[PDB]
Amino acid sequence: GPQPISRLEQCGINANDVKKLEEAGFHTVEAVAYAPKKELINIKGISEAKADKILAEAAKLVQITTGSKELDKLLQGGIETGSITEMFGEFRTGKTQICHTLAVTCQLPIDRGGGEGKAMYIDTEGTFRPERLLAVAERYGLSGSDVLDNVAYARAFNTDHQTQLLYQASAMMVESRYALLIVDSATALYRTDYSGRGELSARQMHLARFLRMLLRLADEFGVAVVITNQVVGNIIAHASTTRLYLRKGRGETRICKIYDSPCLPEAEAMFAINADGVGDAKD
DNA sequence: TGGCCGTTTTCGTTGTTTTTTTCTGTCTCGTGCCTGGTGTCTTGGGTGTAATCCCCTTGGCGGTTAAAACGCGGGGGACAGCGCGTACGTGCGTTTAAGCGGTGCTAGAGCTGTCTACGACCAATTGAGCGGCCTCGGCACCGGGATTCTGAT
Repeated sequence: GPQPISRLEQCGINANDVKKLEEAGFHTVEAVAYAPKKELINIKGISEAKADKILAEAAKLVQITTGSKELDKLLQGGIETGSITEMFGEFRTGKTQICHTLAVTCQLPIDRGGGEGKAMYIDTEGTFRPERLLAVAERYGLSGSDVLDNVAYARAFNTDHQTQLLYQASAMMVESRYALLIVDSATALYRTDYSGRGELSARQMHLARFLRMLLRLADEFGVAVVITNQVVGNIIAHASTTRLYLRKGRGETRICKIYDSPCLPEAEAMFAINADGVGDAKD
């Protein structure tokens, strides 16, 4: 399991540097331990000696239904909890709609295709609609009020705030059972904030660390990690376990394709976006 | 398809290198000679060697503290790019004097002879300078106040 980074402070790292590591997004001794010097050195106010002391002392201690049956079959029954699933597609393909649907379906009983856990929606694009969550809840006969009470929401204004919310998510996810973490327009802040060309490596490093934190949180809490990508990077490939390509069919009916999964076939399924739901295509 | 730029080549030229031919003076060999280098014998003093001593260099112990090492923020200086203008490179017509060859001449370089002033050397002398001892004041260090100076405002 995890080894929360608090224990690293008893090794004699000072607590301020541990706070800087938590701000960076390292929350376990496992997390600090299996990384090279440069990760800790790149943090502001950390020299090579402090990074070597951290690594040295760290080595001492150490299926959610989509609600579309065709899509569930495409996924062999739904998202695997504990792993990151990326859905990349054009704008208006229904990524946000799928997120809203899953934010409620996660709360469904496991026998009903849920995870019996609360949902987490981190929004960067303003598209969060509690009324859509209410619609999905009424679709499955779930209490809309309890759905909104079991979904904690916060809009990230920048990449630093986007990573900082993970610090609150890790501590908050310990007290209550969650099953779904949603990050909508996850890549948008890396394009709007970091727009220059010399700063590309900085946003790539921040994204890499963010993805590693996502995988860490997935393995730590056994929750589903959902991130949304606008396709107007090869780094996500090794990190994402299931890549879904979304494209528009005219009207409100969307085509979904699987474009990489080591376990799931590359395959396609047709679905629609209905007021209640993300739901099977009904010609 | 039109334009622009990179390139390649090609032709002109021209300055540099290479090949050939005449000469010449500069270099290689021969000769005669004489003086500087070699053999011999001599002395003596300079250098090699041996014993001794002591002083002064090396090594160690300990402390302690000033300086070295290290981290970090930042600012200012190194450096790259760009535009311009002017000073400098190139070429050409003119001229000036550098160079070469001849002729003249005389100051002074160079050699020789002579000799006298002067310096090596030596003995006796003695007083200046050196080794050693002692002391006091210029300077250095401490401390404290005054003044100056720098940078942010």
